[PDB]
Amino acid sequence: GIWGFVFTL
Amino acid sequence: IQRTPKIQVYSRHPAENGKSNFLNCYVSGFHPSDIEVDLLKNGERIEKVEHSDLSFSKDWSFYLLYYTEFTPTEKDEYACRVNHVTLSQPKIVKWDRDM
Amino acid sequence: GSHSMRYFFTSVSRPGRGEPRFIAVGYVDDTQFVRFDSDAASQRMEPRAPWIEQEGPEYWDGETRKVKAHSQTHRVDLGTLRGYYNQSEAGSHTVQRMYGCDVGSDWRFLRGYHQYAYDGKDYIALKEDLRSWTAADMAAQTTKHKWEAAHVAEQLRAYLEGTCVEWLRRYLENGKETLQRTDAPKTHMTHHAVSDHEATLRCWALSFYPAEITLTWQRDGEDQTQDTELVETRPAGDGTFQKWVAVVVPSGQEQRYTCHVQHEGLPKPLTLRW
Repeated sequence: GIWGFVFTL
Repeated sequence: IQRTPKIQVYSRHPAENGKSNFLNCYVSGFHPSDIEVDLLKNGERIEKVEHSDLSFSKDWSFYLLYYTEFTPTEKDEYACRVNHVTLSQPKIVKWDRDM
Repeated sequence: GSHSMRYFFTSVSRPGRGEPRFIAVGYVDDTQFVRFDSDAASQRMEPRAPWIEQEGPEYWDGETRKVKAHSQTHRVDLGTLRGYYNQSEAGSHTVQRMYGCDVGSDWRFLRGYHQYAYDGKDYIALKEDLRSWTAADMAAQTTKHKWEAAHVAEQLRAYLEGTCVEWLRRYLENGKETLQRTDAPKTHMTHHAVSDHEATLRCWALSFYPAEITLTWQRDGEDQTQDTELVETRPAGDGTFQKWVAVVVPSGQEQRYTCHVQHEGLPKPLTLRW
């Protein structure tokens, strides 16, 4: 299962 | 950056004349990801060719597997042709059943 | 042995018109089990292994939602990075991201990682302690400060140490018939005459899984690397892998040379001789 909370650069 | 692709052409299974098999063209070590790969039968491009989903290695260089069904014979010559920004002319690698 | 779950994400911008091409793939060890392609018709995270099809619609709805959020984050990143590096809108550029976790033979957390590249070069990466960042240049250093402010590392670490390992464990169970199976290499040796004086011995390893393997040549029980050739391990296309190693020898001296094969699927290393 992939990460649920990605952040922009 | 621009890294030129390494190429291996080979069968999925041990090659025997007259027996169904798969012809692979594995392209790796390249960047950027845009690339043109064709499998050739006697110089002419094979039409139903599939390929894996784009992935990459630890050093960020991309790799792809192109493959199609084929039946090895003694007369027919098989090859893979790769074009990429790092290449002036398309690179052609002949299939050699011993490699 | 040890196991890993890793996800690979690539976004390539298309200057002339439209959103970037976005491709996401997931692996358990050397087996791809999901994909997402922005150019595909479904616009869904799709199965690429039989054992993940066991998952119900809530899984695919959740993965699809998450991978689309990844897609849009990379879209925004590409624009940000273009500003950071003062590039024009005329060119195509790439962001790559890889993350995931390793577990040991005890299936418990061993190692986690998260790294990011722009145009094929290191940009920012999580350090092995999962608490700090490695910024390759001053542009990445801005991202580092931003992410330190927003405590990104803490939430990422919760995923890599916790959620990631729990998924891997779950996948390893449901897929045990293939994921927990080691396929030992099928080996043989071929002989090729170059001239009346010189011959090539080629040592083959076929149909093995996982991809990790070592092939070495020895002469009279001592290692030999000179006059040898070793191809990169390559996918067979059916989920297994192939490799060979060749040595050039004087015709008639073939028996001096032995091929040695190490693989997880082998209780003891194999020795081949012509």
